[PDB]
Amino acid sequence: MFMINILSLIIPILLAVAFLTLVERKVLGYMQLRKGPNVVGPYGLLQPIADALKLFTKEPLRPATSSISMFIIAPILALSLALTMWVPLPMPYPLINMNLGVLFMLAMSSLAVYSILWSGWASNSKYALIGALRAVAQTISYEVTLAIILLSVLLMNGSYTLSTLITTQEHIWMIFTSWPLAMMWFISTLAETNRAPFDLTEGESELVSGFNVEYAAGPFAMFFMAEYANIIMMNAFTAILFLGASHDPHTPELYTINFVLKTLALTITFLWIRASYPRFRYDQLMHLLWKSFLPLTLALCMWHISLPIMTASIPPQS
Amino acid sequence: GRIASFLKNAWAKEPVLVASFAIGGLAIILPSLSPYTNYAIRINRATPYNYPVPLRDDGNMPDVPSHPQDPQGPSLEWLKNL
Amino acid sequence: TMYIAFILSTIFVIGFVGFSSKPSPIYGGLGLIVSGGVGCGIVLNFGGSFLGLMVFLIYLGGMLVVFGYTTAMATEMYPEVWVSNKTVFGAFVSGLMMEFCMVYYALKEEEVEIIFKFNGLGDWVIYDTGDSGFFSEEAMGIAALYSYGTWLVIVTGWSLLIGVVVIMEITRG
Amino acid sequence: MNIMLTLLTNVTLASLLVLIAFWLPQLNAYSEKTSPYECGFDPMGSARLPFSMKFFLVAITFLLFDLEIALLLPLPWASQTNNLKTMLTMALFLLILLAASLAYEWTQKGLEWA
Amino acid sequence: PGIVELPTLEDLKVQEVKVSSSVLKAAAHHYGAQCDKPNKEFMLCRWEEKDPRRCLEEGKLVNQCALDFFRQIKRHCAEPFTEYWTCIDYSGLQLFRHCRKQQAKFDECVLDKLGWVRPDLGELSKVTKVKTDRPLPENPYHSRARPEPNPEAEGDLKPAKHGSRLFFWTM
Amino acid sequence: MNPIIYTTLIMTVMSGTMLVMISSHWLLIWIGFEMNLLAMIPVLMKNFNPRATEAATKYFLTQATASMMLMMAIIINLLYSGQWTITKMFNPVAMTMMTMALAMKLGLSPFHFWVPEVTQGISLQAGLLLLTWQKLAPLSVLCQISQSINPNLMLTMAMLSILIGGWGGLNQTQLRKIMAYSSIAHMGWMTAVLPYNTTMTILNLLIYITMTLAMFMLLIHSSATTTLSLSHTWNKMPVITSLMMVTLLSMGGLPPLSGFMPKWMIIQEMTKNESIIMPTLMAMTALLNLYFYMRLAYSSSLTMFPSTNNMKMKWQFEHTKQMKLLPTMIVLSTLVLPMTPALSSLN
Amino acid sequence: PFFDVQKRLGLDLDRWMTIQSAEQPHKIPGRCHAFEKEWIECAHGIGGIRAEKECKIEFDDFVECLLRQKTMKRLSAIKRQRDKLIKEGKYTPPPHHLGKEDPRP
Amino acid sequence: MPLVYMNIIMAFAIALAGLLMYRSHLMSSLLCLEGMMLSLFIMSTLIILNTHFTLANMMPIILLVFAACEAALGLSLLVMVSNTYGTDYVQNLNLLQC
Amino acid sequence: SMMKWNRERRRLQIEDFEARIALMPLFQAEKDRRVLQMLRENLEEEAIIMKDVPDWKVGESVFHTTRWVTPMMGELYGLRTNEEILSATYGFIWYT
Repeated sequence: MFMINILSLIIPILLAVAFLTLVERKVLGYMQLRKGPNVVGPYGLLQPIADALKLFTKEPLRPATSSISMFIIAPILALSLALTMWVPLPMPYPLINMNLGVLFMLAMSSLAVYSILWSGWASNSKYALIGALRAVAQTISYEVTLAIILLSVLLMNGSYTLSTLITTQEHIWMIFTSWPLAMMWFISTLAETNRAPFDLTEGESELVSGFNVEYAAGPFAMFFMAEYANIIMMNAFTAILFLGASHDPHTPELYTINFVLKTLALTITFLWIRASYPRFRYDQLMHLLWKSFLPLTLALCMWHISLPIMTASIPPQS
Repeated sequence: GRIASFLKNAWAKEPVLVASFAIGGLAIILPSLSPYTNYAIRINRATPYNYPVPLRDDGNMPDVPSHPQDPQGPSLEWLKNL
Repeated sequence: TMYIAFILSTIFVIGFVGFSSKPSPIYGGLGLIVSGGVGCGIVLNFGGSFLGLMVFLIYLGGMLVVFGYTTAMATEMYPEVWVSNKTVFGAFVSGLMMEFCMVYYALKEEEVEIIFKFNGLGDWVIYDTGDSGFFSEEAMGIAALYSYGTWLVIVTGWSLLIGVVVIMEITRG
Repeated sequence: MNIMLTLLTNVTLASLLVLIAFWLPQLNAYSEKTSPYECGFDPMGSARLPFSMKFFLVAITFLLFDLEIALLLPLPWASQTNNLKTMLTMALFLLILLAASLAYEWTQKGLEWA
Repeated sequence: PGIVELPTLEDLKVQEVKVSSSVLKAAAHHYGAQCDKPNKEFMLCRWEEKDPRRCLEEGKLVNQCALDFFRQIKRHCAEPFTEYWTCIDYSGLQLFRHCRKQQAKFDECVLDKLGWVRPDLGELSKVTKVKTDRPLPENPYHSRARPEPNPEAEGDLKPAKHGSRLFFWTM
Repeated sequence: MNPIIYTTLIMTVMSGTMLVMISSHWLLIWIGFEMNLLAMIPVLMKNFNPRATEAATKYFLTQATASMMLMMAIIINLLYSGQWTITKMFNPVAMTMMTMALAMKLGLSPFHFWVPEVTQGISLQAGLLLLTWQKLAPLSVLCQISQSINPNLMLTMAMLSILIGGWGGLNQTQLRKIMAYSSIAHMGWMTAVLPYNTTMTILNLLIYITMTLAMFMLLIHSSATTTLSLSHTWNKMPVITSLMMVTLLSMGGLPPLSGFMPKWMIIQEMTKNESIIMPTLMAMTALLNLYFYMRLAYSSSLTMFPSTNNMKMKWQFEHTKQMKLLPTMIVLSTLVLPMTPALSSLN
Repeated sequence: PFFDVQKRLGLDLDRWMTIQSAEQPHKIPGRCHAFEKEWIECAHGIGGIRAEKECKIEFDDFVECLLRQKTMKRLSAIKRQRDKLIKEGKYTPPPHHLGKEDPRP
Repeated sequence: MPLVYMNIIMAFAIALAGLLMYRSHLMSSLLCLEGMMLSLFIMSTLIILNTHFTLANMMPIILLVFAACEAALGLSLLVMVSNTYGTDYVQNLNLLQC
Repeated sequence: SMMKWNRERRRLQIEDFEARIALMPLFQAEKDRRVLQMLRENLEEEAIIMKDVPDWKVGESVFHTTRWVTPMMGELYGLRTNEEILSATYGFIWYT
């Protein structure tokens, strides 16, 4: 039955990614006085299927200068980790219940970076190398702030167990307790997924296509799916951490729905930001994350360490 | 005089650092100037992580509570009203 | 599945051979990645969830900065792989052969003494039968760093600050 | 072993997608198509040439910052101790030292590039 | 060395408490108060003998009193208790806060039919005195004889006979 | 380098050595070694030159390898004993690994190769610290574990160190390399008596530290790094070269100078333990060190070399920098032989 | 030169982690607390030279607890003999060792 | 000892041999250093967990901290060599002889 | 609000710990009886398995001390089935 659970957590996520592509296109269109995909299927509902079939029926090209092994391993690592980072998510019950699921998520994200690195390096192109170096610089800028903010907001949780987040927020969303950390975490998640004002690894208007410039057909589809799956997963993480939802143990559907709606709202805000701001310069991205967030993240880490002790509100260990 | 000019200039050019030093400064000073830090300590001691191993009764332990729930011994009534 | 730890340790040795033969540092990077992940797996299997995840996380972040430099300093017009130079391939094959020989000698011959005395039984044997209760003993011992290990905290913090200073002094010309 | 099963399933699914991608479509390859992309013109030099990092110091310090983040992770469990005074002082000491290192790097123009 | 003495299969046979963890947790608070005396004696034995084979008899008395504890529940509070532990059994954490309504029903019947009072907060964790008659073990660790210490110092100091006797140095 | 930053780095080196010499936990000893290396590398590279960078890289590589071997030995000792205290190590393999690591840190041959190169690469100011202060921590660790040290390995390392130091010193015209090889020979002399009597090792360390402080401070006061450059010092300042000749004679181990004390006491202790061939060989091999010291004394003071015309301008000016400890270090390194019975205070 | 400043000033910088028999958080005992306690109390004050030979039984027990080399050797011998017996059909594992009887709670 | 201990010790030995045997780049030597550090971490962690030395569970973290400190030292020395010579080749470190 | 909720959660955790403490003596009794029974079964089967082997004393202690030493996993489940060994060893670690 566990294999059935694995399939019921992977296939629906891939379908959600496929339709999130269409949702993003239509949202951008309607925010640009346009109409998203509207011909292929009713209201464009068949566009993702057409895109997938085109990509997987498209000839994939293997660059002559490319290192084949890494060039093929990178896409696999990207998708596998994108699908794996959903394993510990509590909705309301996690598939795999870890005492340290949060650190597992951090480690899985840190590994996913190497997909962009190796894809860029192995592509053996100047634009791909620039994209890989930009990914390196991006992960240099956000990782420390990401971990510090996550630690500070989990100091009121009592452990790194993700399921406990539901209990901690049983009377109040944790965003009412750490909204500056919430803002900084949201921006860090934007930077991490190579997303709005931080689309520097891909850089459509500056690097043609970034690290995936030499990728076509299937592998390109896998990188896109991994990117959007990471988007949805990170938005789900933001939902569980700050926007807690009521969980009736006898009717888990209530939580599931509330959770899904919050994640959808966060993804829609991701697209909203994508169609509202110009792109950063990765020098400015690193300067922001190192000189405006990091000092403030350290200060708020001090504050959230001292607060439970000074208010006698240390959360339970178990 | 000079402090007011410095702080006004600091919050006009680099407002991010002004907040961080203020928040960081409070996190060091406030815990000492609090009456609930001792309560936080007592709560941690109160939680019985390990078994309360009993001691052999020699007959000369007046305050040690040889009982299920008789009055002698420590009380958590303070935590109940916290 | 009773020898998961042994398989992971063999993969650990394989990755160590992989980045010890000195291919292009890019490839040494993934060698160290595999070794660190498999070591995290071993530590998880022995009950060290936090410690294993900690090595996994730190080395994952550290090898990234190494990769950045491999493309900036150790960048050869033709980066070499384990099957690109007879020296690198020879080192890789020699390491694999050494590992395989020692594994075979340890397995088929229960008691093996190369330098120390190794027993061929499974690693499950040495495990203890005690109950930790409502504890993560590794987590509590690690968290005792801020209560018991104040001196360790002081020295480590001073070393990290002095490390920042030393990096800035070195990379100034 | 369940986590191993999940990892195996994900890896197998990804590799199967790769296999279908590389064996379903009709393949017609020639030298010009597989040539590196340089916006329509032939590249001058190799992409494996050195690429200078203008933020090398930032990365070397990010190493130590990741170290400090590793040191700070046990904090949620450290708050469960009875020596809250010493624990709090040591945690604030580590955070103060991290802030001091950041400040030293900032003032000595280490966070700047080039 | 020697042969590890092991108790026979017969002498470690007890009527097991064949209930579930959820059942035990539901009655745990009342079980600690009512079966305090025999459980504390066994804990003192195990923590003074430091040998499981020297406290089997006390361990048997724990099960006998535990069974007697549940026998009274079955005879006076059968149905309300069954409602209580079924609610607790549902939750994966076996929480107490999701079944307070059923808990009040079980406490009310038990307070009337049996007279038991649930212990308050911080009462089952207190260190108690146990009045036993088994002698306190003289050598629980079975330690050998401590080796004789080296001779300890002497009286007052006097100058070296002829100073430092280093070659030609007379002082 | 900012003077405040330089003072902090020097204090960090000293604090690392004090952590090694003060702790009772192996982990803290390794931590002190790591701090010493971390704060020593920039001190090696205070004056930025390609040679300085090369010296720093070689020193860092060698000390890193030694620290890795030391930590492996510590981990194996913990595995076979469950102990972290600095005591009788309970595993022979761990003892051997730790001995190799500590010899590599000290520069005992055949781990001597880095010393002449790192010493030559760095300036005299850094060379003095490298050849004097950096020997304290490994020697202290060896003195704490002298009981568990395999005497054969330590004696072989000491004898090889003396032989190689003497042989290397003969072909050297750079003063820093001569000092490095002399340091290797003296480290061999110190480690020869470690299994027998550690107080003699401490006495030899103190005498060597005084002699090397005097020599390096005289070189700094003369701003000389080669035999030819030092030869000119007879014209501007004959006192400095005369004191240098006296200190070289002391380093040779010639009585009644202080350099005879350590060799004499070491031979005494080694003969008390029925070892007569090893001290005799060590005494005979010290003649090579005495040879190159004498050659330097000839080129510097005993004989006068051709100067240059521009020294006339230098004659008018007086040295501004004043090393307050130089006269005391010269006196203690030349005229302390009548004070050997003070050995007991080191007990 | 072990400058024992800790014993002089009374400070405790690292003596709290030197042994596993020392005080540990929440009184979590070491796996070989008893053996190490016996070895330390036996060899306290008599000097290292005497401790090596006199309190050698205690140290051997401590090492056996730490590494279980001899216990593993005995278990391996038992396993090998059982396998040899099964190959020749001279032995039949009992049902409680064959997963046929319910293990006691 | 268990076979996992043998494997980890062998991994440390292989990494040490690799570090002692340079080929061209200084980056690979730092890789071997980090590998040795990782092997020592795994060894110490297994030893501490197996013996339930609770208070010593913080030792591997300190080892890791000083490990990446040494790694940062190595990286800074690497950049200086590259700045001074153009390549990180270990053969450029040749001015200092004997 | 988080202060109030965290204080309530600490009280709940204390209550759960008290329940665990109340249940602990019975679990300790069952554990020691089960361990002793498994040791006895292993000794009984060993007496048959290695009766032919020369000089093999059955149940011989490996320690010099005549003190109770908690058996290792291989000393309890050494000859049990592989499924039982895997359970008793890696069950808690692998359960998620």
